[PDB]
Amino acid sequence: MLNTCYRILGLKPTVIFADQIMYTGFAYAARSGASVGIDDMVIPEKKHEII
Amino acid sequence: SVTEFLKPRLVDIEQVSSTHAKVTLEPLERGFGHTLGNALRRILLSSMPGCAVTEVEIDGVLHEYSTKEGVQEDILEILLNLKGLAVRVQGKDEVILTLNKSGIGPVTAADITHDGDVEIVKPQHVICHLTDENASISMRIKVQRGRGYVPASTRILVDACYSPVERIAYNVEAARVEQRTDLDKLVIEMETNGTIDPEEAIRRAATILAEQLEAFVDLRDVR
Amino acid sequence: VTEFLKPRLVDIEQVSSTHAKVTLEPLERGFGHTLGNALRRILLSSMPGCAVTEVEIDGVLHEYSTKEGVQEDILEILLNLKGLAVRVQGKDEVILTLNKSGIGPVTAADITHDGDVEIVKPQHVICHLTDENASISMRIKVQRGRGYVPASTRIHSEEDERPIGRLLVDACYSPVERIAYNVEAARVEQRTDLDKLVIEMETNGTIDPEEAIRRAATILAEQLEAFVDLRDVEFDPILLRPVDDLELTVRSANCLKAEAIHYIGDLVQRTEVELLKTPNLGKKSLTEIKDVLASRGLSLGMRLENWPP
Amino acid sequence: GHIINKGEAIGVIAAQSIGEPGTQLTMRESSIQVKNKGSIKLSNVKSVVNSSGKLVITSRNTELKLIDEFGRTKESYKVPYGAVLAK
Amino acid sequence: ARVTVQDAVEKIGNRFDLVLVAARRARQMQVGGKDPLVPEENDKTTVIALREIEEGLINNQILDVRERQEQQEQ
Amino acid sequence: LPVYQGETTQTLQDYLMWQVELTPFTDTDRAIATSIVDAVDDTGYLTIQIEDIVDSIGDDEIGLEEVEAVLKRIQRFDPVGVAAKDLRDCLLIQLSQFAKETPW
Amino acid sequence: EIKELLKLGDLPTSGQIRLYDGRTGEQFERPVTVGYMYMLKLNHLVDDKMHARSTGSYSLVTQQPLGGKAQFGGQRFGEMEVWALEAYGAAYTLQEMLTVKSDDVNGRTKMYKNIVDGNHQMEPGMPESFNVLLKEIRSLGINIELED
Amino acid sequence: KPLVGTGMERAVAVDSGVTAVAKRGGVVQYVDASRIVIKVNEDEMYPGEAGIDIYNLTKYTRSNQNTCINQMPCVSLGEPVERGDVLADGPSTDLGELAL
Amino acid sequence: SVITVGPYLRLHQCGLPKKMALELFKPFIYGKLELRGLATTIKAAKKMVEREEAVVWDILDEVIREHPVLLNRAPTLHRLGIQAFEPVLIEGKAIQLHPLVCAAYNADFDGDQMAVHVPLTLEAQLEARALMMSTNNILSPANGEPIIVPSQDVVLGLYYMTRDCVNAKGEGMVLTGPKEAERLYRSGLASLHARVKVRIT
Amino acid sequence: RQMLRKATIVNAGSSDFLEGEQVEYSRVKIANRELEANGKVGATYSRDLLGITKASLATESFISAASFQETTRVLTEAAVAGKRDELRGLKENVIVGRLIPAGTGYAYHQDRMRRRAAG
Repeated sequence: MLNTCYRILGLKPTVIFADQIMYTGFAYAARSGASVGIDDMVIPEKKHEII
Repeated sequence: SVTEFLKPRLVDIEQVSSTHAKVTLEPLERGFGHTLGNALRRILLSSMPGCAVTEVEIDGVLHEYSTKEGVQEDILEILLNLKGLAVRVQGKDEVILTLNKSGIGPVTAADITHDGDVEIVKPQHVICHLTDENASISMRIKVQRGRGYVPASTRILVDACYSPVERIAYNVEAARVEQRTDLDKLVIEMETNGTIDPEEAIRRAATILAEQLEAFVDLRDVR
Repeated sequence: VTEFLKPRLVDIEQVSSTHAKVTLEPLERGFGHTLGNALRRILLSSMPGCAVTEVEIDGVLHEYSTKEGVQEDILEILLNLKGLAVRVQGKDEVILTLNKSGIGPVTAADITHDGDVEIVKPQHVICHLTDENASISMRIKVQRGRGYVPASTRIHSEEDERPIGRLLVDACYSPVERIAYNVEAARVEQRTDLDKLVIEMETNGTIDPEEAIRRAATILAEQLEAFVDLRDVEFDPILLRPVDDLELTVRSANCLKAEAIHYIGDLVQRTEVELLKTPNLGKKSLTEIKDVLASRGLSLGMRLENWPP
Repeated sequence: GHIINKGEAIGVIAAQSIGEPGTQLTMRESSIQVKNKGSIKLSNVKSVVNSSGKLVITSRNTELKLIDEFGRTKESYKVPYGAVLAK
Repeated sequence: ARVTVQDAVEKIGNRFDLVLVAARRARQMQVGGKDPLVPEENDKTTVIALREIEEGLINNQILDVRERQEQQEQ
Repeated sequence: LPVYQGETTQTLQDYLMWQVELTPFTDTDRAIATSIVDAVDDTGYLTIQIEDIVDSIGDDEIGLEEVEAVLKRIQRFDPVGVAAKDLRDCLLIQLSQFAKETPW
Repeated sequence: EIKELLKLGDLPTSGQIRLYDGRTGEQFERPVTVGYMYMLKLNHLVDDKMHARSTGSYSLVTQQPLGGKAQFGGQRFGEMEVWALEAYGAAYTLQEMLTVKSDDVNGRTKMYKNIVDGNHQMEPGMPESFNVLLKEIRSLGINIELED
Repeated sequence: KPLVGTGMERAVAVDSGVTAVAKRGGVVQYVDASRIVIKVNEDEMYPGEAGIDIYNLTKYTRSNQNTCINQMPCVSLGEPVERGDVLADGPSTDLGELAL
Repeated sequence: SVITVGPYLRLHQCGLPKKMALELFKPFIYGKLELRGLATTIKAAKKMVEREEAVVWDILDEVIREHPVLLNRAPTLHRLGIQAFEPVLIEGKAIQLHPLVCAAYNADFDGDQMAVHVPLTLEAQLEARALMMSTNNILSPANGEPIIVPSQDVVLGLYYMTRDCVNAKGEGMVLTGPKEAERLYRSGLASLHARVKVRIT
Repeated sequence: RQMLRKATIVNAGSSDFLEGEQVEYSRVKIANRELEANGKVGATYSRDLLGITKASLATESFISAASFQETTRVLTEAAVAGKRDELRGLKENVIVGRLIPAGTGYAYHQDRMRRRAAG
């Protein structure tokens, strides 16, 4: 997306685009939470049989 | 010092058009920037008086999967265009409107019958697409009074966009008064659908918040 | 508006001496969350409290040493005094005394009590002593503030003051330090379903819940009063003395008056090659004037940007 | 987005981008599999008489190439002189 | 402040003579005797000279012509 | 290590010239100035007579009044009244500087 | 066992918990797992790392400034750095880094004067280190000089 | 003190010789911010001595790393302390446990 | 100079701490004090700067405003090891580097140190603005791919906000496009809402 | 390319009865000798590549290619042969402290080179 924006539009457009994309990403990565935990990853039950 | 707070004196507002305006403030107190921005945004977005269209009754089948029969456009796009109409009622209650035009093709807001208190901000807004022949059509729309926003799934047919706003956002920057740089500078950006000045809408929302909060101080600051 | 039915205050509850729960009247939809959030942020951002500012003691000199007869060091004494909760009256900047001897526990009750100072928790610890011949005697200065202020902020205010023996501490000026809110749906039938917000706070005992809520609401009102009316769309050179007392020998005053020379600055921001364009005064008089001008301005060295009237 | 102008030092641009990715490592004739449809393209292989119904090879420089629809090739598959043409 | 410098590059092309022209213009603008043909906006001589060049009024020819005219007018 | 530390230092006379450089003046004023502050002690009063300095210039144009000027310009530099030419007046210069408000 | 221990203190066995925003008062989705980690502060603090300089004392040999914060020193420029500079084609910046901020004695004072006066003009001259190298080469039986 | 440990911190703290422990002691008589005295019982006491042990703490002394090595006491007044029990708490220690 | 994260402070900017500032530009502060008639002597300007008056900070903000600076990582392998940015005063002791530029500098926000350089001559400032600015080194000088490419939390946030489990709240909802944020912020639908019809221009 | 220089010759070609001639130098020499005056005198050359650590030292300027590997041997060879640097390389101008002939200083360098023709 950024490469095509640079190619088609120009330098200033792709720069301001990258800036707005980074702003929106910083906002949504904090509004979404994106947590981690033990039960997040799942161990397959078939592993005990394959071993 | 003890109870002295900083009040914004720089309220310069620059606007590009009559519906878009970017307002900025001066360095405020610590933590008040985001609080005030969120409060004002939620007040002006979740509950705001204004008029809007609620439902239409077009001649044909009440179901959505209808036919064109000369309209050349699906009724879904017709309702989508009808949502983008800022009708203003001076004092009257829920009222009915209708329209009738020839087969020229350009269907605008001027085709609706003119009433006493019913007004349209832009008479060039598209209501129906380009017709194919001289066939006419009746809209039979109605408008109601309300505040805020509520979809048509729960409260019936097209939608209920009583809020006379289009988009609202707020940002907070760092600023210094004389030496300390831990001051907040609020920047509001609100695109309005029409019929209400952005600064006027901000003033109305602030007055609404004040009159909703003034009962908590129990008549403070008498003198 | 359409009958926004603004809420009211009612049913103020007091769970304990430092934990309370306040309730309001039902309000319109979409108001409880924002109201609770704004009230919490204001109560946690700027609320007037009372803390300790500076402590003096005859026994010890600095805070990096100990005292014969005490168990805990001076730093622990200061950290315990920082957490001391006490409310004060109309006048601010108060100073109390604490003197006690023995081996028993020294608490906040055995302090000289004045009519304008009230302790809310006399069971605090002041680093009790261990020896019999030990006797502590100090003075605690209690002031009031609004926000957290460290010890480095109040250094510039004391340059000739603060002798050897007085140790300053950190002040918090925040008596709540913890609060929460919750919105639910109750107490309204004859009309549409409304919502009520309850606020559970845990203060330190210095300030009252109702008073704090009223203060927060008044601050919010005063702050929002500025958005109701949207509008609005010294430095000078020190050397400004007049042209007098410049020792105009013969014709220097006449040349200054004829050329409409200003007081001081305009004559300084001139070069000799450009000064020779003036009526002939002579090299001797030029050097005589340049000496007097250099005695105060380093040989006419200056290039001013602007000139205020 | 334009051609390089005069005065720029290519030698400084070069010899710096090659050694920049310093993420390398340290301390250390019968099986023929074709991908798609192709041709032989012996590329000047000396053809000699063979025992079976094929052609023998005497040159040491042999290189094949597969042609599906155009001049584009798929692989080389260099074989020794002891190769026997099966097709 | 000026974010991106592309118009002056298109006016020069060589990407190297632009710096020399902007420097020889800003030197004069800072030392005095010249007046910015572009209305300033509380900016230093460097960005002013660069924007005047990107606007299409200052280059390696007009400056030399003006210097020769000023030297011959003495 | 070849230069070890070799920290070149201030030196007073060296300090006097650093402000000579950013004082504004002409070539003749900068020439006399180098002459004057050339001839100045660790204590700070000047070694040679002022009429001597005129003989060091060797210029008909140069005059005592001109010298009185460049000298006094650099006479209140850093620190206060330095290049004294026989203390009495050095004291008088430091008096000179501070406010009327102090008694006596 | 960890999950069973979370049940005795009235806590969720999964370990997740809902959190609100301290600036918008909105509930976050995807509940964030909170905990209590043992944190330790390192000696690498910012109070000693920072070091600035504009003009200080130089050395007698090669006339270079002191260096790594030793009595108000300054940082060092590198070979990879001048290579990177030449990659940009900044000849004037390089000359400034070679004469202005360097051992050039007859240039530092002049640059200071031009900056205080607001001239912004550079006079390169010649570094003293080249003269030191010439003298050290002439100290042996090898003649060396510069022509015109 | 840490909430998630291994148990080895106790041994690391008592073995590092960074604190002050009670050797051949039976009971404490006087406690001070920089002085500790212990009256040994007659069980572990041999004749020819008064029968008291003294420990002088280290208060705010410069270390090699320009840090501060300060010892805090544990007992308050008249506490029966056995042999091999800690008395003071060195830098980053809590009740004989390594806590940094 | 110590590196920190610049969430704000967009590409053509860098956070220069005011404690490290007012020292590098001291020869410019002296000049600005002599020009504005705030110090008749050099000694007076030095005394006013060593005391850190408010006018000193004002002059500093006025002069450093239109004056670029350049940063350089100590391990520099390629051309992008030295870049130029606009200095902005931050009340701290660590320079804030832009996240997207961190890819070029190869920093990882651990214990690191950054070198700063101030240009005095006009030609050096022009070379830093026209050649060494971050707003010009988009593509790489080795292969051609763009250097500025998001890989961090931004990518995860975009991937999360552009998704749909099966159908979130308000599936059948139809809008114009500017109403999406309006219905997401207050109530009506979530970001994971699918089958939403909108007119894109 | 940088590795491909210093081509040896087998035929005289009236250029030099020696070994160790650069490719560009020999090419300019043969282009100035053959087409101008005598084309029958052809100088056949053999381009033998050298390693980086070996081709680096093969420079006409004694200033450069000194700090790279060894300084003493290069200095002795330059003192024995008596060669001039003329400051053509980047490192030469770097050590001397002038504008390098690259980037913004390339115009200044070209002007200085053009000015050295007349005087």
